[PDB]
Amino acid sequence: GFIGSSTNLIMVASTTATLAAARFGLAPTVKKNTTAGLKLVDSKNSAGVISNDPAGFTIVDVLAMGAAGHGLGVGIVLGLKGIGAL
Amino acid sequence: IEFYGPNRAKWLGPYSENATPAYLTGEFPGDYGWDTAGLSADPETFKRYRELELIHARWAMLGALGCITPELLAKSGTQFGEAVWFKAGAQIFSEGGLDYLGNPSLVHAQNIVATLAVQVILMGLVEGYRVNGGPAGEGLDPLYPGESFDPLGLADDPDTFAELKVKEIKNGRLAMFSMFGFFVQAIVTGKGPIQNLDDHLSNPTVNNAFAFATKFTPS
Amino acid sequence: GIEFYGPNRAKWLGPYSENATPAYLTGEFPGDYGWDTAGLSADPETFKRYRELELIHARWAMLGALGCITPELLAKSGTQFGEAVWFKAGAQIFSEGGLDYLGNPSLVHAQNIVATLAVQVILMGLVEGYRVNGGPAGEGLDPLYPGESFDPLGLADDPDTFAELKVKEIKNGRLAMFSMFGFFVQAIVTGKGPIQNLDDHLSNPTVNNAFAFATKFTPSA
Amino acid sequence: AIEWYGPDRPKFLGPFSEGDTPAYLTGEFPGDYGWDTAGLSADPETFKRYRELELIHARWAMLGALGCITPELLAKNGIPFGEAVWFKAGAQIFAEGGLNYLGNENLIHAQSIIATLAFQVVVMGLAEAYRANGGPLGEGLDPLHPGGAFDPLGLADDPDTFAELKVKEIKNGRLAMFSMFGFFVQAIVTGKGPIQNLDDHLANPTAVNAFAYATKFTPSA
Amino acid sequence: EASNKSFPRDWVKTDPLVPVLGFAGWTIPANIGVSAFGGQSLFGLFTQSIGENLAHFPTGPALDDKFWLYLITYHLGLFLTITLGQIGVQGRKQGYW
Ligand code: CHL
Ligand code: CHL
Ligand code: CHL
Ligand code: CLA
Ligand SMILES: CC1=C[C@H](O)CC(C)(C)[C@H]1/C=C/C(C)=C/C=C/C(C)=C/C=C/C=C(C)/C=C/C=C(C)/C=C/C1=C(C)C[C@H](O)CC1(C)C
Ligand SMILES: CC1=C[C@H](O)CC(C)(C)[C@H]1/C=C/C(C)=C/C=C/C(C)=C/C=C/C=C(C)/C=C/C=C(C)/C=C/C1=C(C)C[C@H](O)CC1(C)C
Ligand SMILES: CC1=C[C@H](O)CC(C)(C)[C@H]1/C=C/C(C)=C/C=C/C(C)=C/C=C/C=C(C)/C=C/C=C(C)/C=C/C1=C(C)C[C@H](O)CC1(C)C
Ligand SMILES: CC1=C(/C=C/C(C)=C/C=C/C(C)=C/C=C/C=C(C)/C=C/C=C(C)/C=C/C2=C(C)CCCC2(C)C)C(C)(C)CCC1
Repeated sequence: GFIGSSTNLIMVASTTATLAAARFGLAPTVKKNTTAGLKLVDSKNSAGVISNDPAGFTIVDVLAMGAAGHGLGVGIVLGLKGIGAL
Repeated sequence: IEFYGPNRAKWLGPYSENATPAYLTGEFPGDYGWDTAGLSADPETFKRYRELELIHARWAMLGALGCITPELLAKSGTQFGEAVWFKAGAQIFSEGGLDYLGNPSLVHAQNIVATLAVQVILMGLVEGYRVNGGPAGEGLDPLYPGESFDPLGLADDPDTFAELKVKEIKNGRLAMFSMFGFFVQAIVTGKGPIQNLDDHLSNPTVNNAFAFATKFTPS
Repeated sequence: GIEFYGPNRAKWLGPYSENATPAYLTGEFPGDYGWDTAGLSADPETFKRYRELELIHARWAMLGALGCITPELLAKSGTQFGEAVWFKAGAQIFSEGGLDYLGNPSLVHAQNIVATLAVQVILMGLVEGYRVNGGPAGEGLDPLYPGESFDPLGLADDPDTFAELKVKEIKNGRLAMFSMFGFFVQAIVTGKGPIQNLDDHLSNPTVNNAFAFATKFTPSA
Repeated sequence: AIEWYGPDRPKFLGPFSEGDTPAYLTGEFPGDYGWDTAGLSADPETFKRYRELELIHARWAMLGALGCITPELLAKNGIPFGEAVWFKAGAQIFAEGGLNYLGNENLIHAQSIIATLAFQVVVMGLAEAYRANGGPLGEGLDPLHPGGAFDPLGLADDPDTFAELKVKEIKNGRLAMFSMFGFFVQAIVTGKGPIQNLDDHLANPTAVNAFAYATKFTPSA
Repeated sequence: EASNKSFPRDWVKTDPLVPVLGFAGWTIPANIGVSAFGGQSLFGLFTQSIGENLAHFPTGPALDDKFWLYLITYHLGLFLTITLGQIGVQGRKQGYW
């Protein structure tokens, strides 16, 4: 089956990886941008958007990190397919 | 017996008092009064030779136990690629990798170059920390740091710490002597330490060292 | 930038070396990275004799590395020598037809190694007794950097860059000493020239490194 | 030139030895020629232990340089005892009848190397430890020249010729160490006896010298 | 520019670590075998091209040599690496971030 294959594992791993990287202060999020030197500094947030998450994780945060992790997983699976590893 | 001060363990027995140099008073571990060749008269050179001797002793203890351990374990049931220590390095280029305990899923290393590179990086960091200082201790004794080595708290009570120091350096000098013996028993025989021990304990009359006393003769 | 004298300078362990340097290596001499971990030069006169030994070793190793590289490069470029490889270049005196210098028979054409060695002993004893004492090329001079007959190009003037040239001389000399030790051990374990070993390592670097010759001097036989 | 002491003395570079001879080599010891170019003996304690080590090396080398020449010197007369070279002389222990001293069978004729080895270990440890510390013939004296029962013939008196014979002893001893190193490497490279090398050199010097064996240790690989 | 009244002589802030680290950061990755090269590397094929073109030393390389490709790509990446290395070194040393 697909659910449980290498592609699905890699994709969920990449998506949850970016999500847990943004949630636990290891990746740039809505509330924390970066400078030229990649140091996490806060943001204006340009609207203000609420969230019940203790850290402040938002629906925008999950959309952004889902898109990034989906790009990462797509690229990884099609690369491993490209070098014959998959 | 006290291993410090004026009357201590001396290398020529109960009659060596002429053979003691003036600079070997005995305020350091393992002082037997043996500098009859006189290379360690300068106190700073005495410091450098002491740290040289202690780290040679510790590395030769590790090397003696590593010379004897896989050869003894070769007869205890497990079989490696090579069991003797002087061919224990050449098991990289054998087909099928360097298995650690013989098991093919333990290490299985085929590349000696990246192995030496990773060793060079980690060993350069360890020895730079050992001489200068680093994250497991910044400024301490150059030979006996504490607080991260001996974490079990046996370095306290400085009289038994002094006894532990002289015991460490005596076991280390014995292991240095045996490492030199391992080197020459490698070059004149080609068989390992416990292999030569079985060769001696089989018949000691002819299979002593003088069985190989004519090997390096010239032509 | 990075300097090579004074209390802070370029050291042997690099950044992890501020505790590592000994007390007697204060850094007034060229090539003072603070590497005396065995304490051989703690006495200052032993240190002075070792500096003279290091610098004369350095200059002779620079000449030797250039002379080990030069006929092999000229052979791989154009020139048929007698034996361009350096550890077999001695026995060309026994090539039954002379030692041609640049491969041409019009050159020095040496056939007697005893006379060659004998005039070398005479000239070398003269020049080294001049080096330690004095002679026609300077009597009262520095025993390591004489000058005014070994600086006809005047590069020891402006002494702030003469200190830099002293450090450059000792650094190329230590690199040449390391390279001469590499030449010796490579000659012993490979049997080919250093440029032949370089062409071998450039062809297939994965097996023309040193570890293919690791089983050569085995203790079994 | 008739002195081996003082500030002006015979030196190792001859007239080239004024810029040499540093301050701690003053000529106060037998055999001072100003040769400390390496600078190994700046500390007088280090210098004292090096002098003791050099002189016991001198005594053992004068013993050795004659004990290696006398088996071939009695093989010159035609006395056959197993083998006459010194570097293959130990294997006569493992012969069919054992090592004989002069070849006549009623002599020493011992067979077991281990028993005479144990005897050598015990009596030489006792004798050398009496040499370092003291025993039944003098307890605390010179570690260099004890005398007493070591001079039964009375050459230790009149201290100027004692110093002269000290210089004679260290000169013959240094010549013996040089000869013994030459013996070692003539055994290594040529593989024949040194007196046999002398016969081969006197038979044909121009082609049979060290340069004949110059291509032996060439690493082929 | 109230400052800069003499055109300082150290207009380029030279750290000798920069060229070394750029050569290292481009060339060591330039010696990684990729199957597009047939298991060989860019820099390895470059040294091979220079070896073949050094054989006929006086005459220059041809137009269909494939030496020029390796040269130009290797130097593109190399100059970019060295340039960005100097930039980064003097941006970390100076401000700019
Ligand atoms: C009172 C008698 C007594 C004597 C004479 C010695 C003397 C010695 N102790 Mg000892 N001790 C003695 C009692 C005691 N010791 C010690 C504690 C120690 C220690 C901790 C150490 C010694 C060591 C030594 C050795 C140092 C000398 C040396 O380096 O060998 C030089 C002389 C030789 C090597 C001659 C032997 C060679 C052999 C006879 C000839 C064979 C030649 C071969 C064919 C080789 C030739 C090669 C060819 C091919 C070119 C020596 C065996 C040291 C040691 O072990 O060094 C090795 C050492 O570390 N002793 C204690 C405890 C307090 C003693 C108590 O009584
Ligand atoms: C002192 C420096 C010096 C060095 C490093 C060499 C090097 C060599 N010569 Mg050479 N020579 C040197 C001086 C002289 N040679 C000669 C004339 C010859 C002849 C005729 C021949 C040689 C040969 C050899 C080679 C011996 C083969 C061998 O055993 O390889 C194994 C060993 C090595 C590769 C390294 C050896 C170096 C050593 C272990 C470490 C360095 C220590 C120093 C040599 C000692 C210091 C010397 C002091 C006294 C100044 C060896 C590479 C032979 C040869 O090449 O034929 C095939 C040969 O036939 N030489 C003359 C008279 C003109 C010299 C006078 O200065
Ligand atoms: C200490 C001085 C001493 C020296 C220089 C030698 C030398 C030698 N013995 Mg030996 N022995 C010595 C003491 C003793 N031996 C023996 C008993 C035997 C036996 C039974 C045999 C030998 C043999 C040999 C020769 C080995 C052949 C070889 O490998 O050539 C290569 C070596 C050389 C050509 C000499 C090179 C010199 C060396 C590298 C430098 C010298 C410094 C030494 C390393 C220091 C000496 C050791 C110290 C610690 C005592 C070798 C020349 C064998 C033999 O002759 O048959 C071939 C042999 O069968 N020896 C006893 C017990 C009584 C000794 C005790 O004093
Ligand atoms: C191992 C033996 C030995 C030892 C310990 C000494 C020790 C000493 N000598 Mg003596 N000497 C020796 C052998 C030795 N010498 C020999 C064989 C010769 C004849 C060539 C001389 C000739 C000589 C003269 C003319 C003078 C001295 C002097 C000195 C003193 C200061 C020099 C110094 O630091 O040497 C330290 C030496 C060593 C630590 C020995 C190291 C041995 C190495 C391994 C030799 C390496 C060289 C090479 C590989 C082998 C020889 C090559 C070639 C020459 C054949 C010192 C007491 C001077 C002095 O003060 O008078 C008392 C002096 O004027 N010596
Ligand atoms: C004291 C004195 C005094 C007087 O005065 C003078 C004199 C005499 C000089 C002096 C003496 C000295 C001496 C004796 C020295 C010696 C030393 C040594 C032996 C060392 C070793 C040392 C040794 C050592 C370190 C060792 C080490 C080892 C090691 C790491 C390891 C190894 C190994 C192993 C196992 C594993 C594999 O399988 C292989 C190998 C890799 C192989
Ligand atoms: C620092 C320190 C510190 C601590 O404390 C301690 C220690 C560790 C001990 C120290 C270290 C040291 C070291 C490193 C040493 C090394 C050295 C060397 C390598 C040298 C060489 C050196 C080297 C050299 C001179 C060389 C030279 C050479 C030559 C001339 C050559 C010649 C030649 C040629 C051309 C070629 C031909 O065909 C032949 C011949 C003849 C062959
Ligand atoms: C002065 C100086 C100065 C500067 O500054 C620095 C320097 C350069 C370092 C220095 C130099 C030094 C030197 C030259 C050294 C050398 C030494 C030697 C050679 C010794 C031997 C030494 C040697 C010796 C004792 C030897 C001995 C011998 C012997 C016992 C032998 C025995 C024998 C015999 C009879 C015979 C039989 O069948 C066997 C045998 C058993 C074989
Ligand atoms: C409730 C909660 C939770 C959980 C949650 C979750 C589980 C979430 C998830 C989330 C997620 C899981 C998300 C995802 C997302 C995704 C996305 C957002 C996607 C996107 C996509 C895209 C954007 C695409 C793109 C593209 C394409 C189309 C093609 C190719 C190219 C590219 C790749 C670009 C917790 C922890 C339990 C607890 C508390 C709270």
